[PDB]
Amino acid sequence: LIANQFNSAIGKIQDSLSSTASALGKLQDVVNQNAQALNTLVKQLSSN
Amino acid sequence: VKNKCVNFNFNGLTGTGVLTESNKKFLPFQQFGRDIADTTDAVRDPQTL
Ligand SMILES: *[C@@H]1O[C@H](CO)[C@@H](O)[C@H](O)[C@H]1NC(C)=O
Repeated sequence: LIANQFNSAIGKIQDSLSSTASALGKLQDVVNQNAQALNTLVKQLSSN
Repeated sequence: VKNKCVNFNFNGLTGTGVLTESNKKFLPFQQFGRDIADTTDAVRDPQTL
């Protein structure tokens, strides 16, 4: 019973991670933040 | 000269870099191209279109 429950729960975790993109947000935003910062720096080259 | 970076000056706009062929369809009165950093990305030769 424990083995079957563990295997089914691992399958459910696989389904959730393959179907929910926002479950990675807490990482992606970080990159975005950095990118955003970089973009701002680039934009500061347009100021007079 | 192509395939080598040289100090270019097109219509007063000066700089240094390689002048390579482009496939970007520039509309009739396109003269200069600007990137996100406001730097020159493409230029149109005043002699050859
Ligand atoms: C200037 O050069 C372009 C191409 O190099 C040519 O088509 C044009 O006839 C030239 N103009 C004169 C006045 O020679």
